[PDB]
Amino acid sequence: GEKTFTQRSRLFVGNLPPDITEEEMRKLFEKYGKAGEVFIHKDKGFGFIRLETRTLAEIAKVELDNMPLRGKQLRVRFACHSASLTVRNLPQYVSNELLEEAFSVFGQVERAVVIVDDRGRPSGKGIVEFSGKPAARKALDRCSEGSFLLTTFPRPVTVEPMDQLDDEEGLPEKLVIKNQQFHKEREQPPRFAQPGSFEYEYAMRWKALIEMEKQQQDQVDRNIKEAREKLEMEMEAAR
Amino acid sequence: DIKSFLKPGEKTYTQRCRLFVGNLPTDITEEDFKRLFERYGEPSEVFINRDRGFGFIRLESRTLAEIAKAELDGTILKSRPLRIRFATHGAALTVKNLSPVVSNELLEQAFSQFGPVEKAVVVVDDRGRATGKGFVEFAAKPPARKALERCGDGAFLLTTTPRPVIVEPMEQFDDEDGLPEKLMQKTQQYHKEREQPPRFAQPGTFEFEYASRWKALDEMEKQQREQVDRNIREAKEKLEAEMEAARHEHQLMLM
Repeated sequence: GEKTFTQRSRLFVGNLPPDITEEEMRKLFEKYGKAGEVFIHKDKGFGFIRLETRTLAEIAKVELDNMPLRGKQLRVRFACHSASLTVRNLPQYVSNELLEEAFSVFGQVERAVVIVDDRGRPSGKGIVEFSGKPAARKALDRCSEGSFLLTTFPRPVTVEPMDQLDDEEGLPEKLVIKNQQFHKEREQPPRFAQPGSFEYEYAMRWKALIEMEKQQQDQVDRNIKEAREKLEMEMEAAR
Repeated sequence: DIKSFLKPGEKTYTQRCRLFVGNLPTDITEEDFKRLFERYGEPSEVFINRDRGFGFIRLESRTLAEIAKAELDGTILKSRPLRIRFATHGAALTVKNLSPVVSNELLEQAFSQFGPVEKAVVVVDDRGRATGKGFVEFAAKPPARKALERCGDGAFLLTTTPRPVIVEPMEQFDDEDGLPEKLMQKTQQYHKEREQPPRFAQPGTFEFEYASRWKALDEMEKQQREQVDRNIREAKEKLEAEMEAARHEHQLMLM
Protein backbone atom coordinates (compact mmCIF):
# COMPACT_ATOMS: atom_id res chain seq x y z
CA GLY A 1 0.00 0.00 0.00
CA GLU A 2 0.82 3.72 -0.40
CA LYS A 3 1.97 5.91 2.56
CA THR A 4 -1.16 7.17 4.39
CA PHE A 5 -2.04 10.58 6.00
CA THR A 6 0.42 12.41 3.62
CA GLN A 7 -0.01 16.07 2.60
CA ARG A 8 -1.79 14.73 -0.55
CA SER A 9 -4.82 13.73 1.65
CA ARG A 10 -4.74 17.02 3.70
CA LEU A 11 -7.78 19.29 3.34
CA PHE A 12 -8.25 23.00 4.15
CA VAL A 13 -11.60 23.79 5.75
CA GLY A 14 -12.54 27.49 5.64
CA ASN A 15 -15.40 29.81 6.75
CA LEU A 16 -15.70 27.80 9.98
CA PRO A 17 -18.19 28.93 12.72
CA PRO A 18 -16.30 30.92 15.45
CA ASP A 19 -17.22 28.16 17.97
CA ILE A 20 -15.79 25.17 15.98
CA THR A 21 -13.97 22.43 17.98
CA GLU A 22 -11.46 19.70 16.90
CA GLU A 23 -14.13 17.08 17.82
CA GLU A 24 -16.72 18.88 15.62
CA MET A 25 -14.21 18.76 12.72
CA ARG A 26 -13.77 14.96 13.31
CA LYS A 27 -17.53 14.44 13.45
CA LEU A 28 -17.90 16.42 10.11
CA PHE A 29 -15.41 14.01 8.39
CA GLU A 30 -16.39 10.77 10.31
CA LYS A 31 -17.87 9.10 7.14
CA TYR A 32 -14.53 9.43 5.33
CA GLY A 33 -12.63 6.85 7.42
CA LYS A 34 -9.93 7.53 10.04
CA ALA A 35 -8.71 11.08 10.54
CA GLY A 36 -5.19 12.07 11.53
CA GLU A 37 -4.04 15.54 12.59
CA VAL A 38 -6.71 18.22 13.02
CA PHE A 39 -5.48 21.80 13.46
CA ILE A 40 -7.72 24.89 13.82
CA HIS A 41 -6.39 28.47 13.39
CA LYS A 42 -8.30 30.22 16.19
CA ASP A 43 -10.27 33.42 15.32
CA LYS A 44 -9.09 33.04 11.66
CA GLY A 45 -12.08 30.93 10.51
CA PHE A 46 -9.99 28.12 8.95
CA GLY A 47 -8.58 24.65 9.79
CA PHE A 48 -6.87 21.51 8.45
CA ILE A 49 -7.59 17.80 8.57
CA ARG A 50 -5.60 14.80 7.26
CA LEU A 51 -7.54 11.90 5.82
CA GLU A 52 -6.09 8.40 5.43
CA THR A 53 -6.01 8.16 1.61
CA ARG A 54 -6.12 10.42 -1.44
CA THR A 55 -9.44 8.71 -2.50
CA LEU A 56 -11.06 9.58 0.87
CA ALA A 57 -9.86 13.21 0.69
CA GLU A 58 -11.08 13.59 -2.96
CA ILE A 59 -14.57 12.28 -1.97
CA ALA A 60 -14.78 14.32 1.27
CA LYS A 61 -13.78 17.47 -0.64
CA VAL A 62 -16.51 17.16 -3.32
CA GLU A 63 -19.15 16.07 -0.80
CA LEU A 64 -18.40 18.61 2.00
CA ASP A 65 -17.42 21.73 0.00
CA ASN A 66 -20.18 24.45 0.37
CA MET A 67 -21.86 22.52 3.19
CA PRO A 68 -23.96 24.89 5.39
CA LEU A 69 -22.70 24.93 9.03
CA ARG A 70 -24.38 27.28 11.58
CA GLY A 71 -25.00 30.09 9.06
CA LYS A 72 -21.68 29.55 7.32
CA GLN A 73 -21.12 27.99 3.91
CA LEU A 74 -18.00 25.83 4.48
CA ARG A 75 -15.14 25.83 1.96
CA VAL A 76 -13.36 22.45 1.70
CA ARG A 77 -10.29 22.33 -0.59
CA PHE A 78 -7.06 20.35 -0.90
CA ALA A 79 -4.64 22.13 1.39
CA CYS A 80 -1.81 24.14 -0.18
CA HIS A 81 1.53 22.47 0.65
CA SER A 82 2.86 25.14 3.08
CA ALA A 83 6.35 23.65 3.72
CA SER A 84 7.14 23.67 -0.07
CA LEU A 85 9.98 25.49 -1.74
CA THR A 86 11.04 26.32 -5.27
CA VAL A 87 14.74 25.79 -6.04
CA ARG A 88 16.21 27.75 -8.99
CA ASN A 89 19.57 27.64 -10.86
CA LEU A 90 19.88 23.86 -10.35
CA PRO A 91 23.14 22.61 -11.82
CA GLN A 92 23.43 19.70 -14.31
CA TYR A 93 23.22 16.06 -13.03
CA VAL A 94 20.73 16.86 -10.23
CA SER A 95 18.30 13.91 -9.91
CA ASN A 96 15.13 13.94 -7.79
CA GLU A 97 17.00 11.72 -5.24
CA LEU A 98 20.02 14.06 -5.08
CA LEU A 99 17.64 16.98 -4.51
CA GLU A 100 15.98 15.00 -1.68
CA GLU A 101 19.39 14.05 -0.20
CA ALA A 102 20.61 17.70 -0.44
CA PHE A 103 17.61 19.19 1.34
CA SER A 104 17.36 16.33 3.88
CA VAL A 105 20.09 18.21 5.86
CA PHE A 106 17.43 20.82 6.92
CA GLY A 107 14.83 18.28 8.04
CA GLN A 108 12.40 15.61 6.87
CA VAL A 109 11.78 15.82 3.11
CA GLU A 110 8.39 14.36 2.08
CA ARG A 111 9.28 14.75 -1.64
CA ALA A 112 11.63 16.47 -4.12
CA VAL A 113 11.36 16.73 -7.89
CA VAL A 114 13.55 18.16 -10.64
CA ILE A 115 11.10 19.85 -13.07
CA VAL A 116 11.40 18.79 -16.70
CA ASP A 117 9.99 20.68 -19.72
CA ASP A 118 7.37 19.29 -22.23
CA ARG A 119 10.29 17.37 -23.97
CA GLY A 120 11.87 15.91 -20.77
CA ARG A 121 14.78 18.41 -20.65
CA PRO A 122 15.58 19.76 -17.12
CA SER A 123 14.15 23.30 -16.56
CA GLY A 124 16.80 24.29 -13.98
CA LYS A 125 14.00 24.45 -11.42
CA GLY A 126 12.99 22.00 -8.74
CA ILE A 127 10.44 21.51 -5.95
CA VAL A 128 11.27 20.56 -2.36
CA GLU A 129 8.34 19.61 -0.05
CA PHE A 130 9.16 19.28 3.69
CA SER A 131 6.96 17.52 6.33
CA GLY A 132 6.92 20.68 8.50
CA LYS A 133 7.34 24.49 8.24
CA PRO A 134 10.42 24.79 10.65
CA ALA A 135 12.52 22.62 8.26
CA ALA A 136 11.44 24.75 5.24
CA ARG A 137 12.27 28.01 7.15
CA LYS A 138 15.78 26.57 7.94
CA ALA A 139 16.44 25.78 4.23
CA LEU A 140 15.28 29.32 3.28
CA ASP A 141 17.44 31.07 5.94
CA ARG A 142 20.56 28.92 5.40
CA CYS A 143 20.44 29.00 1.54
CA SER A 144 20.11 32.84 1.52
CA GLU A 145 22.83 33.45 4.21
CA GLY A 146 25.21 30.74 2.90
CA SER A 147 26.15 29.34 -0.54
CA PHE A 148 24.36 25.93 -0.94
CA LEU A 149 26.05 23.87 -3.62
CA LEU A 150 24.36 20.68 -4.83
CA THR A 151 27.29 19.48 -7.03
CA THR A 152 31.01 20.22 -7.78
CA PHE A 153 30.14 23.41 -9.75
CA PRO A 154 30.43 26.31 -7.25
CA ARG A 155 27.17 28.03 -8.38
CA PRO A 156 24.75 28.16 -5.39
CA VAL A 157 21.05 27.42 -5.84
CA THR A 158 18.24 29.98 -5.07
CA VAL A 159 15.59 28.70 -2.66
CA GLU A 160 12.29 30.63 -2.47
CA PRO A 161 8.95 29.80 -0.82
CA MET A 162 6.53 28.17 -3.27
CA ASP A 163 4.23 30.78 -4.80
CA GLN A 164 0.77 29.76 -3.72
CA LEU A 165 -1.69 30.63 -6.46
CA ASP A 166 -5.30 29.46 -6.64
CA ASP A 167 -5.45 28.33 -10.29
CA GLU A 168 -8.31 25.90 -9.33
CA GLU A 169 -11.13 28.07 -7.96
CA GLY A 170 -9.72 31.41 -9.18
CA LEU A 171 -11.99 34.48 -9.18
CA PRO A 172 -15.72 33.52 -9.31
CA GLU A 173 -18.21 36.27 -10.33
CA LYS A 174 -19.83 36.13 -6.84
CA LEU A 175 -16.47 37.08 -5.17
CA VAL A 176 -15.54 40.05 -7.49
CA ILE A 177 -15.80 43.42 -5.62
CA LYS A 178 -19.06 45.00 -6.85
CA ASN A 179 -19.07 48.84 -7.08
CA GLN A 180 -19.76 51.63 -9.63
CA GLN A 181 -16.33 51.18 -11.35
CA PHE A 182 -17.06 47.45 -11.77
CA HIS A 183 -20.44 48.14 -13.51
CA LYS A 184 -18.79 50.91 -15.65
CA GLU A 185 -16.12 48.37 -16.73
CA ARG A 186 -18.73 45.71 -17.58
CA GLU A 187 -20.84 47.96 -19.83
CA GLN A 188 -18.74 47.12 -22.88
CA PRO A 189 -18.81 43.35 -23.63
CA PRO A 190 -15.83 41.12 -24.70
CA ARG A 191 -14.98 42.24 -28.28
CA PHE A 192 -12.15 42.98 -30.69
CA ALA A 193 -11.25 46.72 -30.81
CA GLN A 194 -12.10 47.97 -34.29
CA PRO A 195 -9.33 49.44 -36.49
CA GLY A 196 -9.87 53.20 -36.72
CA SER A 197 -11.36 53.65 -33.21
CA PHE A 198 -9.81 55.32 -30.14
CA GLU A 199 -10.00 51.96 -28.26
CA TYR A 200 -8.07 50.16 -31.06
CA GLU A 201 -5.30 52.84 -30.84
CA TYR A 202 -5.10 52.63 -27.01
CA ALA A 203 -5.12 48.79 -27.07
CA MET A 204 -2.48 48.68 -29.82
CA ARG A 205 -0.27 51.17 -27.86
CA TRP A 206 -0.84 48.89 -24.77
CA LYS A 207 0.34 45.86 -26.87
CA ALA A 208 3.46 47.86 -27.97
CA LEU A 209 4.34 48.56 -24.30
CA ILE A 210 3.93 44.80 -23.58
CA GLU A 211 6.24 44.09 -26.58
CA MET A 212 8.74 46.72 -25.20
CA GLU A 213 8.82 44.90 -21.77
CA LYS A 214 9.45 41.60 -23.62
CA GLN A 215 12.37 43.10 -25.67
CA GLN A 216 13.98 44.68 -22.57
CA GLN A 217 13.71 41.38 -20.58
CA ASP A 218 15.27 39.50 -23.54
CA GLN A 219 18.10 42.10 -23.42
CA VAL A 220 18.74 41.38 -19.70
CA ASP A 221 18.73 37.56 -20.58
CA ARG A 222 21.45 38.25 -23.22
CA ASN A 223 23.52 40.44 -20.83
CA ILE A 224 23.34 37.90 -17.97
CA LYS A 225 24.15 34.93 -20.28
CA GLU A 226 27.27 36.86 -21.43
CA ALA A 227 28.19 37.74 -17.80
CA ARG A 228 27.80 34.06 -16.76
CA GLU A 229 29.90 32.68 -19.67
CA LYS A 230 32.66 35.21 -18.75
CA LEU A 231 32.55 34.17 -14.99
CA GLU A 232 32.70 30.44 -15.95
CA MET A 233 35.86 31.22 -17.95
CA GLU A 234 37.54 33.26 -15.12
CA MET A 235 36.71 30.46 -12.59
CA GLU A 236 38.13 27.68 -14.86
CA ALA A 237 41.32 29.73 -15.59
CA ALA A 238 41.85 30.57 -11.85
CA ARG A 239 41.49 26.87 -10.71
CA ASP B 1 -24.77 3.10 -10.02
CA ILE B 2 -21.56 5.03 -9.28
CA LYS B 3 -21.40 8.67 -8.12
CA SER B 4 -20.11 11.18 -10.75
CA PHE B 5 -18.35 13.42 -8.18
CA LEU B 6 -18.93 16.34 -10.56
CA LYS B 7 -18.11 19.71 -8.96
CA PRO B 8 -20.54 22.72 -9.26
CA GLY B 9 -20.45 24.02 -12.87
CA GLU B 10 -18.01 21.32 -14.02
CA LYS B 11 -18.35 20.14 -17.65
CA THR B 12 -18.34 16.33 -18.15
CA TYR B 13 -15.72 14.19 -19.91
CA THR B 14 -13.30 17.09 -20.48
CA GLN B 15 -9.59 16.75 -21.33
CA ARG B 16 -8.99 17.30 -17.59
CA CYS B 17 -10.76 13.90 -17.10
CA ARG B 18 -8.42 12.10 -19.52
CA LEU B 19 -5.84 9.70 -18.32
CA PHE B 20 -2.76 8.37 -20.04
CA VAL B 21 -2.06 4.73 -19.03
CA GLY B 22 1.38 3.24 -19.79
CA ASN B 23 3.39 0.00 -19.25
CA LEU B 24 0.41 -2.23 -20.00
CA PRO B 25 0.96 -6.03 -20.74
CA THR B 26 1.10 -6.79 -24.55
CA ASP B 27 -1.68 -9.38 -23.91
CA ILE B 28 -3.97 -6.35 -22.97
CA THR B 29 -7.40 -6.48 -24.56
CA GLU B 30 -9.71 -3.43 -24.94
CA GLU B 31 -12.27 -5.27 -22.74
CA ASP B 32 -9.68 -5.92 -19.96
CA PHE B 33 -8.52 -2.25 -20.22
CA LYS B 34 -12.13 -1.08 -19.71
CA ARG B 35 -12.41 -3.60 -16.87
CA LEU B 36 -9.47 -2.01 -14.99
CA PHE B 37 -11.46 1.27 -14.77
CA GLU B 38 -15.02 -0.13 -14.35
CA ARG B 39 -15.27 1.21 -10.75
CA TYR B 40 -14.95 4.80 -12.05
CA GLY B 41 -18.15 4.77 -14.08
CA GLU B 42 -18.81 4.85 -17.84
CA PRO B 43 -15.82 6.14 -19.97
CA SER B 44 -16.43 8.35 -23.07
CA GLU B 45 -13.12 7.60 -24.81
CA VAL B 46 -11.24 4.33 -24.65
CA PHE B 47 -8.10 3.87 -26.72
CA ILE B 48 -5.55 1.13 -26.47
CA ASN B 49 -2.40 0.49 -28.50
CA ARG B 50 -1.83 -3.20 -27.61
CA ASP B 51 1.63 -3.55 -29.22
CA ARG B 52 2.90 -0.29 -27.69
CA GLY B 53 1.40 -1.06 -24.28
CA PHE B 54 -0.40 2.27 -23.70
CA GLY B 55 -3.89 3.71 -23.77
CA PHE B 56 -6.21 6.61 -22.94
CA ILE B 57 -9.43 6.67 -20.91
CA ARG B 58 -11.70 9.60 -20.20
CA LEU B 59 -13.82 9.62 -17.05
CA GLU B 60 -16.91 11.75 -16.28
CA SER B 61 -15.37 14.15 -13.79
CA ARG B 62 -11.97 15.43 -12.66
CA THR B 63 -12.58 13.76 -9.23
CA LEU B 64 -13.16 10.29 -10.70
CA ALA B 65 -10.00 10.67 -12.78
CA GLU B 66 -7.98 11.74 -9.62
CA ILE B 67 -9.41 8.71 -7.77
CA ALA B 68 -8.65 6.27 -10.61
CA LYS B 69 -5.08 7.66 -10.86
CA ALA B 70 -4.52 7.55 -7.03
CA GLU B 71 -5.84 3.97 -6.81
CA LEU B 72 -4.39 2.39 -9.99
CA ASP B 73 -1.04 4.11 -10.51
CA GLY B 74 1.69 1.51 -9.86
CA THR B 75 -0.73 -1.49 -9.81
CA ILE B 76 1.01 -4.71 -10.93
CA LEU B 77 -0.35 -6.21 -14.13
CA LYS B 78 1.44 -9.29 -15.52
CA SER B 79 4.65 -8.43 -13.49
CA ARG B 80 4.78 -4.73 -14.72
CA PRO B 81 3.77 -1.59 -12.71
CA LEU B 82 1.19 0.58 -14.53
CA ARG B 83 2.01 4.30 -15.13
CA ILE B 84 -1.13 6.48 -14.97
CA ARG B 85 -0.88 10.23 -15.52
CA PHE B 86 -3.27 12.94 -16.54
CA ALA B 87 -3.13 13.29 -20.37
CA THR B 88 -1.26 16.42 -21.58
CA HIS B 89 -3.97 19.02 -22.39
CA GLY B 90 -4.01 19.54 -26.13
CA ALA B 91 -5.89 22.88 -26.21
CA ALA B 92 -4.88 24.97 -23.18
CA LEU B 93 -3.89 28.63 -23.30
CA THR B 94 -2.44 31.04 -20.79
CA VAL B 95 -3.99 34.52 -20.67
CA LYS B 96 -2.17 37.60 -19.32
CA ASN B 97 -2.89 41.36 -18.80
CA LEU B 98 -6.36 40.69 -17.33
CA SER B 99 -8.26 43.59 -15.65
CA PRO B 100 -9.10 42.94 -11.91
CA VAL B 101 -12.86 43.00 -12.82
CA VAL B 102 -12.59 39.84 -14.98
CA SER B 103 -14.15 36.77 -13.29
CA ASN B 104 -13.84 33.09 -14.32
CA GLU B 105 -17.37 33.41 -15.90
CA LEU B 106 -16.56 36.53 -17.95
CA LEU B 107 -13.27 34.91 -19.22
CA GLU B 108 -15.25 31.79 -20.22
CA GLN B 109 -17.96 33.91 -21.92
CA ALA B 110 -15.31 35.94 -23.82
CA PHE B 111 -13.31 32.90 -25.01
CA SER B 112 -16.42 30.90 -26.02
CA GLN B 113 -16.57 33.27 -29.08
CA PHE B 114 -13.65 31.11 -30.44
CA GLY B 115 -15.31 27.74 -29.81
CA PRO B 116 -16.41 25.50 -26.90
CA VAL B 117 -14.53 26.14 -23.66
CA GLU B 118 -14.10 23.28 -21.14
CA LYS B 119 -12.84 25.64 -18.41
CA ALA B 120 -11.53 29.17 -17.87
CA VAL B 121 -9.93 30.41 -14.63
CA VAL B 122 -8.82 33.86 -13.44
CA VAL B 123 -5.75 33.09 -11.21
CA VAL B 124 -5.83 34.65 -7.71
CA ASP B 125 -2.97 34.92 -5.09
CA ASP B 126 -3.13 33.78 -1.37
CA ARG B 127 -4.97 37.07 -0.48
CA GLY B 128 -7.60 36.20 -3.16
CA ARG B 129 -6.65 39.17 -5.40
CA ALA B 130 -6.31 38.85 -9.22
CA THR B 131 -2.79 38.12 -10.51
CA GLY B 132 -3.72 39.38 -14.01
CA LYS B 133 -3.15 35.86 -15.32
CA GLY B 134 -5.54 33.08 -16.18
CA PHE B 135 -5.99 30.07 -18.39
CA VAL B 136 -8.47 28.88 -20.93
CA GLU B 137 -8.91 25.20 -21.87
CA PHE B 138 -10.89 24.39 -25.04
CA ALA B 139 -12.55 21.03 -25.88
CA ALA B 140 -10.51 20.92 -29.11
CA LYS B 141 -7.34 22.35 -30.76
CA PRO B 142 -8.92 24.38 -33.69
CA PRO B 143 -10.75 26.85 -31.29
CA ALA B 144 -7.49 27.24 -29.22
CA ARG B 145 -5.50 28.08 -32.43
CA LYS B 146 -8.27 30.54 -33.57
CA ALA B 147 -8.10 32.27 -30.11
CA LEU B 148 -4.29 32.32 -30.30
CA GLU B 149 -4.19 33.75 -33.90
CA ARG B 150 -7.07 36.27 -33.54
CA CYS B 151 -5.84 37.62 -30.10
CA GLY B 152 -2.31 38.01 -31.46
CA ASP B 153 -3.39 39.88 -34.64
CA GLY B 154 -6.20 42.01 -33.12
CA ALA B 155 -6.77 43.55 -29.67
CA PHE B 156 -9.22 41.40 -27.74
CA LEU B 157 -10.98 43.45 -24.99
CA LEU B 158 -12.87 42.06 -21.98
CA THR B 159 -13.88 45.38 -20.42
CA THR B 160 -14.69 49.07 -21.23
CA THR B 161 -10.98 50.01 -20.65
CA PRO B 162 -9.17 48.86 -23.84
CA ARG B 163 -6.70 46.64 -21.92
CA PRO B 164 -5.89 43.83 -24.43
CA VAL B 165 -5.65 40.18 -23.37
CA ILE B 166 -2.25 38.52 -24.05
CA VAL B 167 -2.83 34.90 -25.26
CA GLU B 168 -0.03 32.24 -25.38
CA PRO B 169 -0.03 28.35 -25.42
CA MET B 170 -0.06 26.99 -21.83
CA GLU B 171 3.43 25.91 -20.76
CA GLN B 172 3.48 22.25 -19.90
CA PHE B 173 6.00 20.88 -17.40
CA ASP B 174 6.33 17.60 -15.52
CA ASP B 175 6.63 18.18 -11.74
CA GLU B 176 5.68 14.55 -11.09
CA ASP B 177 8.24 12.11 -12.59
CA GLY B 178 11.13 14.59 -13.02
CA LEU B 179 14.65 13.19 -13.35
CA PRO B 180 15.06 9.77 -11.59
CA GLU B 181 18.63 8.84 -10.56
CA LYS B 182 18.27 5.32 -12.15
CA LEU B 183 17.82 6.83 -15.63
CA MET B 184 20.88 9.14 -15.35
CA GLN B 185 23.97 7.76 -17.22
CA LYS B 186 27.09 7.45 -15.02
CA THR B 187 29.43 9.26 -17.52
CA GLN B 188 32.73 10.87 -16.51
CA GLN B 189 31.14 14.38 -16.60
CA TYR B 190 28.34 13.06 -14.23
CA HIS B 191 31.11 11.75 -11.97
CA LYS B 192 33.12 14.98 -12.02
CA GLU B 193 29.93 16.96 -11.15
CA ARG B 194 28.64 14.45 -8.53
CA GLU B 195 32.07 14.01 -6.92
CA GLN B 196 31.44 16.68 -4.27
CA PRO B 197 28.30 16.16 -2.23
CA PRO B 198 25.63 18.79 -1.42
CA ARG B 199 27.24 21.26 0.99
CA PHE B 200 27.61 24.88 2.03
CA ALA B 201 30.73 26.48 0.42
CA GLN B 202 33.45 26.56 3.10
CA PRO B 203 34.75 30.09 4.01
CA GLY B 204 38.39 30.56 2.87
CA THR B 205 38.14 28.11 -0.06
CA PHE B 206 38.19 28.70 -3.84
CA GLU B 207 34.57 27.37 -3.85
CA PHE B 208 33.42 30.03 -1.42
CA GLU B 209 35.11 32.86 -3.41
CA TYR B 210 33.45 31.70 -6.59
CA ALA B 211 30.05 30.99 -5.06
CA SER B 212 30.10 34.66 -3.78
CA ARG B 213 30.72 35.80 -7.38
CA TRP B 214 27.71 33.74 -8.53
CA LYS B 215 25.61 35.36 -5.75
CA ALA B 216 26.79 38.76 -7.13
CA LEU B 217 25.72 37.77 -10.67
CA ASP B 218 22.24 36.67 -9.44
CA GLU B 219 21.91 40.01 -7.61
CA MET B 220 22.88 41.95 -10.86
CA GLU B 221 20.19 40.03 -12.81
CA LYS B 222 17.59 40.84 -10.08
CA GLN B 223 18.60 44.58 -10.24
CA GLN B 224 18.45 44.69 -14.04
CA ARG B 225 15.03 43.00 -14.26
CA GLU B 226 13.67 45.35 -11.54
CA GLN B 227 15.09 48.26 -13.54
CA VAL B 228 13.09 47.01 -16.64
CA ASP B 229 9.93 46.77 -14.37
CA ARG B 230 10.61 50.41 -13.36
CA ASN B 231 11.01 51.59 -17.04
CA ILE B 232 7.75 49.82 -17.86
CA ARG B 233 5.85 51.49 -14.93
CA GLU B 234 7.09 54.93 -16.10
CA ALA B 235 6.05 54.15 -19.72
CA LYS B 236 2.61 52.77 -18.58
CA GLU B 237 2.03 55.92 -16.43
CA LYS B 238 2.97 58.03 -19.50
CA LEU B 239 0.59 55.98 -21.74
CA GLU B 240 -2.29 56.33 -19.25
CA ALA B 241 -1.83 60.18 -19.13
CA GLU B 242 -1.53 60.43 -22.96
CA MET B 243 -4.69 58.33 -23.46
CA GLU B 244 -6.75 60.34 -20.93
CA ALA B 245 -5.72 63.50 -22.83
CA ALA B 246 -6.46 61.71 -26.19
CA ARG B 247 -9.89 60.53 -24.86
CA HIS B 248 -10.85 64.21 -24.10
CA GLU B 249 -9.55 65.22 -27.60
CA HIS B 250 -11.58 62.46 -29.35
CA GLN B 251 -14.76 63.41 -27.40
CA LEU B 252 -14.35 67.18 -27.97
CA MET B 253 -14.10 66.68 -31.83
CA LEU B 254 -17.72 65.37 -31.95
CA MET B 255 -20.78 67.60 -32.54
